[PDB]
Order: sequence, then C-alpha cells, then structure tokens
Amino acid sequence: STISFITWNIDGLDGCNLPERARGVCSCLALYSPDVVFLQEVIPPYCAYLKKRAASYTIITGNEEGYFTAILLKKGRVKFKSQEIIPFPNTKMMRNLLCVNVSLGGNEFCLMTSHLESTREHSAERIRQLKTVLGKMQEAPDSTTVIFAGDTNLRDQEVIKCGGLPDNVFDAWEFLGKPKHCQYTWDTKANNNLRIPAAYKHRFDRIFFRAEEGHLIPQSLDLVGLEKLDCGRFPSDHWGLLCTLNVVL
Amino acid sequence: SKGLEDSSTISFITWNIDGLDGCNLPERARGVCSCLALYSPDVVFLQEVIPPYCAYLKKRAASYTIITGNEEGYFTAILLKKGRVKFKSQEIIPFPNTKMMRNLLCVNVSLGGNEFCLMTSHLESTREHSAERIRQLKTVLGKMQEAPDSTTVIFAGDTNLRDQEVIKCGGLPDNVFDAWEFLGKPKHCQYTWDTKANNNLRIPAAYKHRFDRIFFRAEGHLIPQSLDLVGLEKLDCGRFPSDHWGLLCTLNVVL
DNA sequence: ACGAATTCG
DNA sequence: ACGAATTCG
Ligand SMILES: [Mg+2]
Ligand SMILES: [Mg+2]
Ligand SMILES: [Mg+2]
Repeated sequence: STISFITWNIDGLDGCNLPERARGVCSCLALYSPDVVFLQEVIPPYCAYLKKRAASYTIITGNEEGYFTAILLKKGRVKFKSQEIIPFPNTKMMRNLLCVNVSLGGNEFCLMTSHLESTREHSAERIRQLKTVLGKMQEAPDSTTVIFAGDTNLRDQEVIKCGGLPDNVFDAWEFLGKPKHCQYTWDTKANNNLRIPAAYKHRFDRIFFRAEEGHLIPQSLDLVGLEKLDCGRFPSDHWGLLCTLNVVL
Repeated sequence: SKGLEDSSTISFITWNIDGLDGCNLPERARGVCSCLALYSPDVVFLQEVIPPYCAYLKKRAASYTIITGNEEGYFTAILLKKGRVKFKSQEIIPFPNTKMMRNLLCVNVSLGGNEFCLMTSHLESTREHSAERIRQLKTVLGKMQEAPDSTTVIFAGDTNLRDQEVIKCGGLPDNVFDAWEFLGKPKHCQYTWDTKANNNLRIPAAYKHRFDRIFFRAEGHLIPQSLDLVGLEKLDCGRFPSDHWGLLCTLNVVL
C-alpha cells in the first residue's frame, strides 16, 4: 500500500505574517492529505492552532515551550502506540530527537524527527547529534521500519566526517537518483522570506530510512510550499518535502 | 658588547608593536627602543609598523638599518644592527588573497661569518580568517624550504596561529622547527598575547595565545639557546609598549 | 538561517 | 585583536 508524509520546517520563529503563513501551511497539507507530517520550529500558539485545524491528526510534540518539533499522525490510517524523546545533552538551541512508534500500512514503524543544531559555527555539535540519530535508527527490531525526516542543517562534508550513512541506512533523495527538481530545500534566490540579499542554497531537509530489503520503497519526492501567499511571502523560508513510499509486507 | 666568545651567536627580538594604536604611540615606541638598547639584539623583527614609527626608530634605535615590508598603511620591518650584519638583499613575497595587506618579507644577510635568510610576516588576523591564515603559513613554510641549502633560514613573526590550525596544515615540515618547542615548551614564555596580564586593548575578558612564533630550518647546525619575553613593564602612561609581548631569542650557529 | 561586519563585555 | 551577540548586506 502507498503512504505519504511531509516534513517541513515552518519557521514559527518568524513572527511576521505568521497567522497567514500557518493557514498557508495547512492549505498545503489539505491538498496532499499526508498520512504523517513532521514539523520543525513549531511554537505554542502555532501548536494550539494545529490542534484545532488538524484535529483529524494525533499531534505529538517535542516540547511545550520555546520552539520545537511535532509529528502529526492521520487518525484512521496511523495507530499511535508510544512516543519517545531523546535529549541532545550539549544543544544550545533546545534541540532533541522525537520518535513515535506506530502501525501504518500493516507494518510497525518508528518515525523520527529533529531540528539539528543550526548554522555553520555549530557544525561539531550538529555532527554529534547526527550520530545520536543514526545510533537510534539502529535500535529498532529488524522487522520495524525506521523513517527519520527533519531539518538536519547538514552539509555533505559533515556526513562524510560522520563516517557516511551506515550500510543499512538510506537517504530517500539519493535512493531516487538525486533528482534536481527537489534537491535544494532552503534557497535564498527563490525564497525571499529572510530578506537575505544574496543567493545560497542547501539540502538541509533530509529523509533517512532503515528497512528490511524491499519492504520500504520510495516512489516520489517533491517540494511543497512553493507558492506565495496573499502577503507576498511564502509559508516558510524552507520548502517542505512530500514523499510517497510503498510499504511491502 | 658582543665579544669573541659570542661570535657564534645570533640574538634577535620579534615583536608586534601595535602601531595601529595611535594612543601614546611615541612613548610606547620609546619603550620598545629602551628594550632594544638593553639587549642590543643583532636583528629585530617588527609587525604593525607605520610610517611615523619608522621615524621614532630612526631617532631612538639609530644603530639599526630599517628594511620595511611596505611604504604606507601598516607593515612589517626587519632591523639590522650596523657593524654586525651585512645587508645583501631584500625580497618581498605577496599574499595574493590577503584582505589586510599582509605579505612575507625576507632579508638576506651575512652575520658572524654565515649567510642567513631572515623572514617575517604578520599572518591574517582573527579566528574568522583561519583559512587564509593557513594558506599564508603554507607560503611561508614553502619559502623556508626553497632557500639554498647552505643558507640558514629563520622566520620570526606574528603568526596569529592556534595549535589546531598547524595540525590542519599537517604540522611543521621535517626540517623546520619551532624554537619554543625545541626548548621544551617552557611555561614562562608560552603566551605572547594575554588580555588578563595586558590591558592595552581594554578587552574585559581573559584570553591568551601563542601568536608570536619562531621557525628555523636546520642538522644540528642551528641550536636555540634561550627564549624569553620582553615588554612586560608598564610605561609612564600606565600602558604597555604593545598589546603583545615580544620574544627575545638567542641561537648558536654550529659546525 | 547565508557570510561579513560590527558592537559589547 | 578575545568570543558572544547583534546587525548589515
Ligand atoms: Mg529557521
Ligand atoms: Mg516509481
Ligand atoms: Mg594587532
């Protein structure tokens, strides 16, 4: 059976046009009706909005104050079994690792998200956090399918410094042949929200998975959130990623 | 005076004398020159010299010939004791990507019956410019290796280096030694820039670094004898000659 | 949440 | 000529 999710850093720390941009995020979610949504940079009033607007999803959060991650699980498609939060002891930005154990498509999943330490200056801590994520991905039983989707803030060289992805962990964008149309998820030439008067682009938002051979097969990957809202800005400074996969029992 | 017994020795001071701080500069220059008068080094390597400072050196260090790394702005200089050092030529090597007018100054001399290439630089400043500083260090080390095998090469200057940056470079080449390391990393002269002990910059924090370093290319032919700090006395104005301490080094040239 | 510049302690 | 924090482009 086919499943879909979106992962999206929705820039709740930008207070400008935030109500309109939150409505814009959810209009995108309504269009694609994903089974799972992974969000980063949620803030408390944004979470309160989602609890009403997305009342058809079970909402799991990474914290209750500041800014944090969330995982939304479509009721009637996804059975919620537990949540786990793993700290990043040396974060300076309240980052952590949020996991949920669920049933979806007839199989058990561990679904994970994080907003890894931001900016070039904090590369070393970001690498330590990536190692924590990768270590946690190895802990689930082999019959459980593990998906991480989140804002990694990664540069390719940092993954190399980490040792590269393990032999049994795959990046969905790489798996699909490194398609150019959805490569960059943060692009200051195409996205004006931060008003950065220069052109930089990065593949900060990434999807990793661990599954028994042939039991999880990515089928599509697309950017979402590409349309300006009435205020002339985008829902976020990031594009979202929409991924569909076949879950084979 | 430098008699027969010490004819095998080269002594020198290297010092970033902070000519970019105009406040109290004439008095601070007199403080530097008082140090030069006390130790009478054969050679002085200076960084952050400015044109007015050259005039102060001509007045209060008149026994030294001045070779400069540029004519305007701020620049390095090598001072040669008249009657001891024979000047043979001056070479300047550019750092094409510097944003701070930095370069490599080489002065070829004869002293004590030996040929020397004496080099100084003020490598790119601040943690943010690490990449360019490492590129400049590679230029310096390459030039040290290129000199004729008969010549004795000494670099002394303000490197702005952090230890981790020399490791990123791959370490000093096999025939190039750091004088402080050679002498066993003595604690008394380890830090040459120290905002707890020196308040010239008025930084309200305590940080210390070994920015000022001496490299030499040598087998057993060049033996460091001593390394000591200078410039640790406050002057009449209540400030030091510079935000850096200077380094006083003696080396023996051996058969 | 970019790199470069600047301020503050 | 420090590092952190903030601001500029
Ligand atoms: Mg952000
Ligand atoms: Mg297909
Ligand atoms: Mg200086």
